[PDB]
Amino acid sequence: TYKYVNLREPSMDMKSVTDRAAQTLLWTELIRGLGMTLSYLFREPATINYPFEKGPLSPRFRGEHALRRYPSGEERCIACKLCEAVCPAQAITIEAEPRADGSRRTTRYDIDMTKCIYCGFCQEACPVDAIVEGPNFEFSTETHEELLYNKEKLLNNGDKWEAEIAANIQADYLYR
Amino acid sequence: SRGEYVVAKLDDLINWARRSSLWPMTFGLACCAVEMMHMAAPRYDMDRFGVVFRASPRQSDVMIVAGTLTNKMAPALRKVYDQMPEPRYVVSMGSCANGGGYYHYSYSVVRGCDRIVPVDIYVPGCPPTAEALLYGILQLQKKIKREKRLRIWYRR
Amino acid sequence: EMVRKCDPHIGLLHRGTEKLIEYKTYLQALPYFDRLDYVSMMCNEQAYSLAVEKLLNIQPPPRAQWIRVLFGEITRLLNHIMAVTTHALDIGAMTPFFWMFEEREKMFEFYERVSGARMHAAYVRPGGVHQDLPLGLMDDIYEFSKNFSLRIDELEEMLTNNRIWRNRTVDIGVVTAEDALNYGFSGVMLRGSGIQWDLRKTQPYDVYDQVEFDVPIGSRGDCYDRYLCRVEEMRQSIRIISQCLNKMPPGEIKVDDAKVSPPKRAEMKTSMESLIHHFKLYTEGYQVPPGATYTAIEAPKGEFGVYLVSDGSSRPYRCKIKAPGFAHLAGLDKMSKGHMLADVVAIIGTQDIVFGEVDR
Amino acid sequence: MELLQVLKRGLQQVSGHGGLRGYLRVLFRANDVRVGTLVGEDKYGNKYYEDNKQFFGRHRWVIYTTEMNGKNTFWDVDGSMVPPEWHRWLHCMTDDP
Amino acid sequence: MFMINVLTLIIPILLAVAFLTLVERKVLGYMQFRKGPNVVGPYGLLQPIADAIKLFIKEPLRPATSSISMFILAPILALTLALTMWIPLPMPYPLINMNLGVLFMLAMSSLAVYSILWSGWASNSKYALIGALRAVAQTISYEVTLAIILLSVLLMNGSFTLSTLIITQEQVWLIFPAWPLAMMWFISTLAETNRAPFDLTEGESELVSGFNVEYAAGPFALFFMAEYANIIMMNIFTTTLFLGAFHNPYMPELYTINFTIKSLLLSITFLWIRASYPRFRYDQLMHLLWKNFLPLTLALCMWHVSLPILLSSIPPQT
Amino acid sequence: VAAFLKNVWAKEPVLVASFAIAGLAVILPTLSPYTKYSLMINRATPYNYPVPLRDDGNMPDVPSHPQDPQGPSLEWLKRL
Amino acid sequence: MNLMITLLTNFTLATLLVTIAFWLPQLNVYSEKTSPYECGFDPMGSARLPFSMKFFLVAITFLLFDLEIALLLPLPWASQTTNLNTMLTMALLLIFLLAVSLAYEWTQKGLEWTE
Amino acid sequence: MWFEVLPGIAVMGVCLFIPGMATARIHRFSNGGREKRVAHYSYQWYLMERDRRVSGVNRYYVSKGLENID
Amino acid sequence: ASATRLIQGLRNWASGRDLQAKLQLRYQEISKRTQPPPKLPVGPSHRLSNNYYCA
Ligand SMILES: CCCCCCCCCCCCCCCCCC(=O)OC[C@H](COP(=O)([O-])OCC[N+](C)(C)C)OC(=O)CCCCCCCCCCCCCCCCC
Ligand SMILES: CCCCCCCCCCCCCCCCCC(=O)OC[C@H](COP(=O)(O)OCCN)OC(=O)CCCCCCCCCCCCCCCCC
Ligand SMILES: CCCCCCCCCCCCCCCCCC(=O)OC[C@H](COP(=O)(O)OCCN)OC(=O)CCCCCCCCCCCCCCCCC
Ligand SMILES: CCCCCCCCCCCCCCCCCC(=O)OC[C@H](COP(=O)(O)OCCN)OC(=O)CCCCCCCCCCCCCCCCC
Ligand code: SF4
Ligand code: SF4
Ligand code: SF4
Repeated sequence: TYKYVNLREPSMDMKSVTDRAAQTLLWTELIRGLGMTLSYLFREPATINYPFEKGPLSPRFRGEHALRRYPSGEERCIACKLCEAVCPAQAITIEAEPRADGSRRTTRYDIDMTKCIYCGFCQEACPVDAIVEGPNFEFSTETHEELLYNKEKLLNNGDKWEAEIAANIQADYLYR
Repeated sequence: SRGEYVVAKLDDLINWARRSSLWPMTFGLACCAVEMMHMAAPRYDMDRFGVVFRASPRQSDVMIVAGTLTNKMAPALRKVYDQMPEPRYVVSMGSCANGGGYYHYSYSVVRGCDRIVPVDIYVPGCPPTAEALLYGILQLQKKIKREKRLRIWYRR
Repeated sequence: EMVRKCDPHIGLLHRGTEKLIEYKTYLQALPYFDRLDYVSMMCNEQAYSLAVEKLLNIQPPPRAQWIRVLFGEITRLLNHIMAVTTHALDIGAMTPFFWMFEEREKMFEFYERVSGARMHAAYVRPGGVHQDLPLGLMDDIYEFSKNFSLRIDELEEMLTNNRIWRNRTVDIGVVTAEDALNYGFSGVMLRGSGIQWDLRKTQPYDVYDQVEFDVPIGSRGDCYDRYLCRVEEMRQSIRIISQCLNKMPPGEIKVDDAKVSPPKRAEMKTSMESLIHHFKLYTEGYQVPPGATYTAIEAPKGEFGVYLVSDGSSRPYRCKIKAPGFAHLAGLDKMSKGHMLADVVAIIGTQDIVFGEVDR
Repeated sequence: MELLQVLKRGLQQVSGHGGLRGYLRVLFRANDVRVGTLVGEDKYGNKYYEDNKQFFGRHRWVIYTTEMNGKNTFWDVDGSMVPPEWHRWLHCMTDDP
Repeated sequence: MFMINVLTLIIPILLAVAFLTLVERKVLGYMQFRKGPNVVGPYGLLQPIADAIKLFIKEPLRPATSSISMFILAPILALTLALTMWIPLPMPYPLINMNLGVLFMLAMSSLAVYSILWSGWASNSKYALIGALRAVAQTISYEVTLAIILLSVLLMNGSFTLSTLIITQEQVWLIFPAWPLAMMWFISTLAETNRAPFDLTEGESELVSGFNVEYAAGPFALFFMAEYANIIMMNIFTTTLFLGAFHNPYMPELYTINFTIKSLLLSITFLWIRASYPRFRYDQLMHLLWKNFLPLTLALCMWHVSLPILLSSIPPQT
Repeated sequence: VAAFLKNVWAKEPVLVASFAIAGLAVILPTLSPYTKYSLMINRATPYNYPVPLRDDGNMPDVPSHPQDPQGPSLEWLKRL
Repeated sequence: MNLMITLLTNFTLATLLVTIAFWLPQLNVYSEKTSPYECGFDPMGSARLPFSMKFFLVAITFLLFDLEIALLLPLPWASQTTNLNTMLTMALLLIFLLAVSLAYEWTQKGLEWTE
Repeated sequence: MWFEVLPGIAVMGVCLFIPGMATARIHRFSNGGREKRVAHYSYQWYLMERDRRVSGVNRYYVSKGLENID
Repeated sequence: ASATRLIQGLRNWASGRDLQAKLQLRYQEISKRTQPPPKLPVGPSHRLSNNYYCA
């Protein structure tokens, strides 16, 4: 159930002593290493041509946040604050009130994308699939406060990426 | 005029020379150093973009703060940044280098390296993918491309 | 250049993880562990999960145990690729770095397909795992593992027989066995010194007593035997991965107590008890019975332990994190007595240190 | 000999991009010369190509448009220019364009 | 018109250095299963121009603590000695035909150490001084065999003349009678030029950048191009020593193309050894060139003294 | 001496090759028939001018023309 | 004459690549960028302290073997002499004396480094 | 694939083919369509200075054969 | 996989192993990106009888 790495005594007949001395004087293993490096020289390299080719992803992928809507236009967030209660970085800040037609909807729904740890607890705690963590990951900013998303930026990410988020959730939701 | 054309083509020349020869310094801090190494890995391969490691700050262009900046290494980050020649740039990688991150309310975390160094590009993620870090580097190259150094100098 | 004293000042990545754990629930404290040993994410998840399940008096299903062992061995391949390739980078051979990070890229794709994030998964949770394996993932794990042996073979072709590599590792950083135990070394830092000890054999957890593998033991306590132990642990990790692919059971992937594991979303949205349990788990969290435990597993750096103190509430009272790298970096002071600056770099290489878990 | 077949494959990649001018176009805009099965095009001009003989990562690419939303993207191509219906297929989230 | 001859020597061997940076990065890329630079030009052919323009428009950064006269005088001497070791090299006719050109090459090999040496000392930093004295610990190891190997290879030539070393190898390559001297000379030229596995001065992982850890861009380019000029010059010198080609006196271009492709194969061999090996500890360097190469080199020196006497094969000095 | 020779070839083969090459270089020029031709070629190479002598009358071996039958000949160099 | 022109040209466009490197870019000098580099933190003491040489006996012996290649160097010329047994004997005696010196420095552990 | 290194090497080869070939041409331009007269030894320099004297135009590469004598 | 048999043979000679049997580049043999919808099994306590929580 155990093995001894490096416990081989070298043979001491004239054949193997001459082989080790030719290895010392004629550098067998150094030519072996050069042969392996030359063997990787003649290969097709694994470099994809980004930004024209994209690395492979799964429909489970956790990128930029987005608030979804029902297939009626009504947004799914009903202000229940499970996503900010489960959020391990406390990046989510929610404040709500009953709106003009008496519905439990949010007024403030902020996700600080510089606190957020992209772990997808908010999308798996959300009981109505409102907040999801979408497939975009190329959303770098030149300014720090552009990564402080309010409700309007999250709703625009939802209305931007819904045609892809709906298909990822459609391919994935049976595992949840 | 003629001189506007001269300084415009010289700006395009020096912006090309500075965006297609970015030499980042070997500077990781935390988990994001692993994904910065994967941005150097043979799949994504920074080196094809002219983006190659130089170990000393004197011989490097952009400082990728990749990881968590604590209170104990904030002056080390600042003196590394100061010992970079101008033009020097900063790419912020990961949530802790952006805004404090997962350790935001900690007693010993500098809440973002924008408190310490001037930051050009913010790359978001915990960690951002190496594809997203390469996106941030290409957006830094786009930011260098539209600089107007000699055009403003000829117009000042 | 003969080194007389090393003083490793650390705390440059100390972020106060285990005080932030005191103010968050157990599910909110789980993604701190991915960020301790940032090349051994699911191993730290598995250690914290075994600690919380030990305090909760519950156990995972069989499939979640085999998933934990399969991805812990994928994690062991990740960590020993990182160890060997950065050690050869620090000695000077920067080539198998690039050769083995393609394989490490493909195992990050396995993490991305199983959990959605490439590095920090938050996947191995107290109660099993979060989400079941997607279809065709095990076939691609097989297609990876069938070919990874030649990658280890060509790494070993480049470095093991090489005389420049043997000149940098063989008389360097010798650790005697009694000073290995008396410094709290663990894992390969014991096994390079010839000590017959491995936590997956002596204190067996989830289904490691049901798999068959061999525990590589060194003979001279140096950097070269620890190198060979890491390479052979990659070999035996491929062996355990083959045994886990062949012997995967069907069934569920969470413990079927819904007062610990969250219920499924297809039955959270239909049942009332399941909605109440979903609510109270993702807001309050499960109450852990009070008491302390020290749960230590064989992370690929060594004994990784969580000393977890619970006080009856849904938050940890205290969570001490024993990392292998802390005691190993304490032993760096002895190991660098009688070497040089070009050997202290190789000793920092042979002590596989990741400073998140060293620093918390 | 198969070396002349390599030179023929090079010449038919030259002839495949619409002549030498289009070959120089895709070379200096892509740093990539290979031809592919033109799967699709969006409402902007992004040409989406397959080649299932290439290895997994080179097998689906996009040649971006030259003018999207009023920006001259002939050289300033951006990875975020892909619309979300093709962002599944390009990032290999699906087999279906 | 001789000034035109000097300029047509020294400008193409700066452009050869420039495109050697591209060749180095792409061959190092494909040997490491990645690609090299291929974005900046057509398959990377314009990357060296950007790498060259970028360094002469970046801030020069003379340090505070530096001895500024020596700090600026060291890369000047580096690039000067990088250029002036090409002038006796027969291509098939050298720029400056010296009777004693081999000892000129050896003396300017010895003088080039003061570039690294005064640069590491003058930039008053600690890693710079460590690299500057590891340059001493490397130079006292390679110079104490670099003379005897080069002495023994000229005992079959007849003189210290590089131009006669083409007439000498008209029948056979000189790597056939002196392949131990050749495979030891090649390692001594590896250790001479601070190329891997003998980097040890610009040691990226022991030191930060070693002797030029303070040299920011502009003064840093004249060590980078000096090192690459030394490797191209040194592979050309090794080609002239051991792999000499056919010289048609009416067609010098046959010899020029032939030793050009041979010296390119030797430079690719430098890049291919750099992409495969770990790096020495610099005592194991000193316990190599003194304890392994020097006794065998003295034995081969006795052999190549006594062997032309033994076989009546003493070469002419004329 | 033989077991020690295999032992030192197993320990320090570089030194065995060094002493072997040095020993051959010492002893083997005393075992060559060609070593005479080395010094003969060296003393048969006319660097300086072969200064003529005044013919007093009695020098039958000193020639009067460079193509005379008498004098030192280098046909052994052409044949070898 | 041509050698001095070549050396002056090489020195000239070595120092013409330095004066277009200092006088071309834009400088922003302040008293932290020109500080000594010691990996982010301050150097504990100056670099002008005695940096002790451990390879010192080998460093002296370099000077006594560097004279040997001032003695052994005319061997391509000294083979052209007409006193060849004596030349061969003195040549192999000088390489043998170098080898006896190296063997004595071997056995007295002088090529080994201190500490 | 690998053959993309073959352009850059070629350019470096061009940059190593330019100097030596050029000086060959230069040694045939300023020396009358022939090689440059090699004076490694002082006797060769005396013959070369004799050629410079007998040429009549103070150039050593101007040759005078049997047409110069009567 | 498109490496010609001269380069393929030189590459196998230089490595010393058979490389086309074990390629580190992935091709058509890997799983489909679009998978069929699954049916995950329920645990042991998904029962309507003899399933009290206290036991
Ligand atoms: C110029 C064109 C190319 C030339 C050929 C070279 C191409 C290949 C290059 C490969 C990459 C090398 C990179 C650097 C490697 C550095 C390490 C290294 O190799 O160190 C040297 C190594 C060092 O070995 P080591 O490191 O194991 O040292 C052993 C030390 N002890 C024992 C104390 C542990 O080998 C040598 O020193 C060998 C030198 C050359 C030997 C030549 C012998 C010729 C034959 C002599 C006669 C033998 C028979 C006896 C007489 C018979 C008479 C009939
Ligand atoms: C009055 C008239 C004179 C006025 C003064 C100007 C003098 C000449 C200055 C040089 C030429 C000016 C133009 C510079 C480039 C401007 C155009 C440009 O930037 O085009 C962009 C394009 C690269 O696009 P990119 O975004 O990188 O592509 C991504 C890949 N999909 O770019 C390209 O495709 C090619 C870019 C080429 C850059 C220039 C070529 C290199 C410089 C050579 C000359 C200078 C150096 C000489 C030698 C010095 C020593 C080495
Ligand atoms: C001994 C041999 C030494 C050889 C050294 C050089 C080796 C490499 C040679 C060059 C190889 C090809 C390089 C091509 C680069 C890309 C050219 C190009 O197309 O640039 C486009 C750029 C922008 O064009 P624009 O009009 O803005 O495009 C918008 C279109 N809607 O437009 C521009 O940037 C403006 C035009 C710039 C053109 C620069 C081309 C390269 C010049 C390199 C200098 C050397 C020239 C030859 C010297 C040796 C021979 C004398
Ligand atoms: C006749 C011609 C002139 C011969 C003398 C001149 C030779 C010139 C060549 C250069 C020699 C320079 C260096 C010589 C050093 C010899 C002493 C030596 O190294 O002894 C120690 C060595 C064992 O090494 P160790 O103790 O381990 O060293 C510490 C590092 N590990 O111990 C050994 O390795 C054993 C050394 C002694 C026995 C060597 C036997 C070699 C036999 C080869 C065939 C015969 C060749 C003829 C020469 C006579 C040999 C006895
Ligand atoms: S992904 Fe995690 S850190 Fe980010 S908002 Fe959601 S719960 Fe919070
Ligand atoms: S996003 Fe979901 S979990 Fe958060 S408050 Fe809205 S409905 Fe509740
Ligand atoms: S932002 Fe997060 S994942 Fe990234 S380095 Fe920081 S702690 Fe690690």
